[PDB]
Amino acid sequence: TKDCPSPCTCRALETMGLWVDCRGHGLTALPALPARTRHLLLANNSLQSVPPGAFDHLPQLQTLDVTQNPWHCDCSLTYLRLWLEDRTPEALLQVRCASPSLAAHGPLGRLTGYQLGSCGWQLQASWVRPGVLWDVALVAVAALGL
Amino acid sequence: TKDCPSPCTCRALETMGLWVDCRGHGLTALPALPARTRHLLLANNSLQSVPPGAFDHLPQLQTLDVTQNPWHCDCSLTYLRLWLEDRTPEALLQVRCASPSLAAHGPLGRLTGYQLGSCGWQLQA
Amino acid sequence: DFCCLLPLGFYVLGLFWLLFAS
Amino acid sequence: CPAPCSCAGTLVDCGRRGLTWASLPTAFPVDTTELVLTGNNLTALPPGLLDALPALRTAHLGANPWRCDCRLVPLRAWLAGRPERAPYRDLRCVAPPALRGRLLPYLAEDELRAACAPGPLCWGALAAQLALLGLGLLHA
Amino acid sequence: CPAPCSCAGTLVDCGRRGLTWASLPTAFPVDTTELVLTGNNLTALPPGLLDALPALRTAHLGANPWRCDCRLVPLRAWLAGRPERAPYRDLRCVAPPALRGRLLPYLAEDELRAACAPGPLCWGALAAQLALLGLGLLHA
Amino acid sequence: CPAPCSCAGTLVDCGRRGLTWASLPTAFPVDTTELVLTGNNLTALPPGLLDALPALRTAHLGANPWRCDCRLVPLRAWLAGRPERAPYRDLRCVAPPALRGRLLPYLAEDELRAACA
Amino acid sequence: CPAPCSCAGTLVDCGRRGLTWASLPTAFPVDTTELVLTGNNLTALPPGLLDALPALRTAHLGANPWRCDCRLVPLRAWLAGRPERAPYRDLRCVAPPALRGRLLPYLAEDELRAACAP
Ligand SMILES: *[C@@H]1O[C@H](CO)[C@@H](O[C@@H]2O[C@H](CO)[C@@H](O[C@@H]3O[C@H](CO)[C@@H](O)[C@H](O)[C@@H]3O)[C@H](O)[C@H]2NC(C)=O)[C@H](O)[C@H]1NC(C)=O
Ligand SMILES: *[C@@H]1O[C@H](CO)[C@@H](O[C@@H]2O[C@H](CO)[C@@H](O[C@@H]3O[C@H](CO)[C@@H](O)[C@H](O)[C@@H]3O)[C@H](O)[C@H]2NC(C)=O)[C@H](O)[C@H]1NC(C)=O
Ligand SMILES: *[C@@H]1O[C@H](CO)[C@@H](O[C@@H]2O[C@H](CO)[C@@H](O)[C@H](O)[C@H]2NC(C)=O)[C@H](O)[C@H]1NC(C)=O
Ligand SMILES: *[C@@H]1O[C@H](CO)[C@@H](O[C@@H]2O[C@H](CO)[C@@H](O)[C@H](O)[C@H]2NC(C)=O)[C@H](O)[C@H]1NC(C)=O
Ligand SMILES: *[C@@H]1O[C@H](CO)[C@@H](O[C@@H]2O[C@H](CO)[C@@H](O)[C@H](O)[C@H]2NC(C)=O)[C@H](O)[C@H]1NC(C)=O
Ligand SMILES: *[C@@H]1O[C@H](CO)[C@@H](O[C@@H]2O[C@H](CO)[C@@H](O)[C@H](O)[C@H]2NC(C)=O)[C@H](O)[C@H]1NC(C)=O
Repeated sequence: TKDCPSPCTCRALETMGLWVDCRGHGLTALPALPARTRHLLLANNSLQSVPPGAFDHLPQLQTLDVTQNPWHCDCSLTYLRLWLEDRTPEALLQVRCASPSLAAHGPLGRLTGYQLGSCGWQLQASWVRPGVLWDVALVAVAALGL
Repeated sequence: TKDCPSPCTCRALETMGLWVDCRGHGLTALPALPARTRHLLLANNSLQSVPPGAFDHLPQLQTLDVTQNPWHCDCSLTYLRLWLEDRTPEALLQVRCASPSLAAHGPLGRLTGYQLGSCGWQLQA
Repeated sequence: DFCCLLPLGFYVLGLFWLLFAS
Repeated sequence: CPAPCSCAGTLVDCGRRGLTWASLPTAFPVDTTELVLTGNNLTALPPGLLDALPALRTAHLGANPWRCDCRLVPLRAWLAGRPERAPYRDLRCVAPPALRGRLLPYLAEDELRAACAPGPLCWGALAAQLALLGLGLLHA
Repeated sequence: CPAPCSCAGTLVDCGRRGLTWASLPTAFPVDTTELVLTGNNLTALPPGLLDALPALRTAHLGANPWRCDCRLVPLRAWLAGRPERAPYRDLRCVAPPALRGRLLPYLAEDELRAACAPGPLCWGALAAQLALLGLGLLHA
Repeated sequence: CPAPCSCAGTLVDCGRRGLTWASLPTAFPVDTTELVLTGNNLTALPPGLLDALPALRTAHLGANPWRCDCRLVPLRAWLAGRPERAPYRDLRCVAPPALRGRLLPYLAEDELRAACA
Repeated sequence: CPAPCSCAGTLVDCGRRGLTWASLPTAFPVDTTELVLTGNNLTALPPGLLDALPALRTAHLGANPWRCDCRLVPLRAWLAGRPERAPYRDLRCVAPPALRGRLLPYLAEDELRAACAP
């Protein structure tokens, strides 16, 4: 009963853990990666965007080859970017995001804040947080029976 | 039986190791440091050269102050240099060798091979 | 909850003044 | 580039000439990469000024009397979403006195809003609530 | 150095001593270059602490029950502006349950801001709003 | 890739299997980027093995009985020219008795040549 | 700078003109910091030549026909005693046939002495 992902080829090295290969399988979402994968290659797939916290439960992961993928680089891709910059900085010079067409003109690392999904603090305008919605209703009661 | 070196002070932190203050005692040879030293400060001293292998039996060493010392930078000092290239590289820019006068012209890092006691292979016949 | 607790007594208080009005 | 600024290539200089909020240019060119705004009297930045520049790599905002309050929430809101963090390591505050010398990229919302509110704390909906409860008392 | 902690030269050590949010010393020494806080009860760090120590090189913050919400934003920002990122790979969110078991340095500011729910947290007073409108209808 | 030890993808795992100088494979694949040799009997790596692998990033080389003389100069020179220096802090000599327990990366070439003439 | 060589301020350039043991200048002036000898016919450097420059910082030696035998020993001996290793990672032998393209800084005295005497 191996913990190997079904559309993936995984091998166990005695002094190097679990090495999984999912290149060319046409994946769209991350498969069920076991709990002891130390290397993980996903190059040349159809991956769109990694779900946040996907690798947060895999302590031993140390190498991540993710180049040549159709990444939809937006806010949801932050988890990937901050991962690479924390573990494999050089990979930021070779991984590229496919969409939007504005951001598909270079590697992920050398992108300005605007073209890299320009979302830091989402300062939504003060017309929500339904005090305001009811506040106006409040003054409506003012016009009712004063 | 504390293992503190006699001309030095030692502070034992609960989860940071041993902080051994030996600054300003006017030493000329390294004291017999305990086997579990983590932090070591050796400024304000008059050290001439650290013998090779001094830090080789101290696995947990993480900081080492080498400034305020008149090193005689020659072949025997290479070991120290190599250590400072592997743990605290920035310290290369603030340690100077006092003698000879030929080599006392800047920090240890910005020194050419010749002024650093240019000994690679000592070919003799 | 808490940050509405300070006006929690206040909605009900002006509300009860309106109840007095009715 | 506007008259107060100087556009050299893809770089724009708008600093050291004491620009204030009133005399700050309303908009900047699209293609600018680096913008230095050092040595002016900029109290805070207008909303949506630095978020509309697609090619902005590094912006220099040091040596200015930044006033961290409600009106500075916009600029800080733009600081979090930046890949590079080197040229923002030493941005300082000059007012209010309660937050003197506070490093700009390490500011929380509540700290910035405390000076924003003249003193009606915890007013997520309280602002109109006080007025309308008083108004209902005024009716009957 | 503060009494609850243990100072040695430049280093300060405050680990494994049941240190809480309100028991943190107001201001650590300015010269400090390494502070440890492993194995404590710190839910978040107070603002203005980590930015008052310009000489800090590393800080140990693991093995603590970090509540990942708006109050933790000051820490996370400080986590971004560090050249070396070795000892920050084991900072997990103990709470809220929406972000159970997430590594802190990879948390964007979107997740932390949403935790201190501007809407969902407050409205035990949604019924209060309904009561305002209903008894205004009563008057009307 | 070399028969007498494990090999997966671009990594080779030759450790913890009692490899010696005579039994060591003659050469490794050109594209390898990791060579773990922990827990072996390598006295000193045969010359021309660490320069035939231009893609090698890290090579785990601890827990081995290294003998420090003329035969170990290629490995020391290889260690000198490497950007990262993390897994190279526990490489200790075993022979000769003159250089017992000497940390390899902090050795000049002269001490290595001393045990040779 | 000597007639075969060229001197640009503190720097001295002598490459891309096919220098050899006969064409190698007797010495260099003592104030230079960086010298380059790429793209010549230098089989080996004579002893006491590179280590006669007090201020030498980087000495490029790439793209030259370095034959590694006895005569190369004074060069490798000099290369060990350097504080930098960046500009010395792409030097390769060309002869004898036993050492086609072995890296120069990672060579052993035993090999350079074994391919020398019968
Ligand atoms: C650390 O280094 C400092 C200098 O970098 C040294 O401290 C020096 O200590 C001596 C005596 O301990 C001071 O000498 C003074 O001389 C006057 C002359 O009248 C006398 O009145 C004083 O009582 C004192 O003896 C000297 O001023 C002081 N240096 C400085 C710059 O103030 C020493 O090498 C180290 N300090 C230690 C080991 O405490
Ligand atoms: C923005 O900050 C700068 C930095 O101080 C201010 O520049 C200074 O402004 C004062 C006016 O408040 C100038 O004082 C004037 O000096 C002249 C002599 O040059 C004197 O004849 C006048 O009676 C007046 O006192 C001061 O010179 C000037 N500093 C420099 C270096 O020129 C600037 O005013 C600030 N912008 C504001 C407040 O809108
Ligand atoms: C890139 O991925 C594709 C599938 O996503 C790989 O599939 C190849 O497809 C061609 C076309 O039918 C076949 O001839 C090959 O035999 C397939 N190879 C494999 C391994 O599946 C393709 O190989 C991948 N390319 C690279 C360079 O890895
Ligand atoms: C944080 O403080 C609480 C106290 O409120 C600690 O909880 C105690 O844990 C010990 C053993 O784990 C129990 O014997 C006590 O009964 C607990 N206290 C209470 C009031 O029940 C908790 O251990 C502290 N956190 C850390 C990391 O030490
Ligand atoms: C290589 O080293 C290993 C240990 O590191 C040697 O293993 C020992 O072998 C002898 C007999 O050959 C046994 O009696 C020991 O019990 C073994 N040691 C262990 C820890 O199992 C091995 O012999 C060495 N290789 C050679 C050729 O001698
Ligand atoms: C130094 O080396 C160069 C090239 O390595 C030699 O140039 C060659 O000279 C021969 C005879 O003149 C020509 O047939 C070749 O075509 C030349 N090489 C090239 C690449 O054009 C040069 O002769 C050597 N110096 C000496 C003195 O022999």
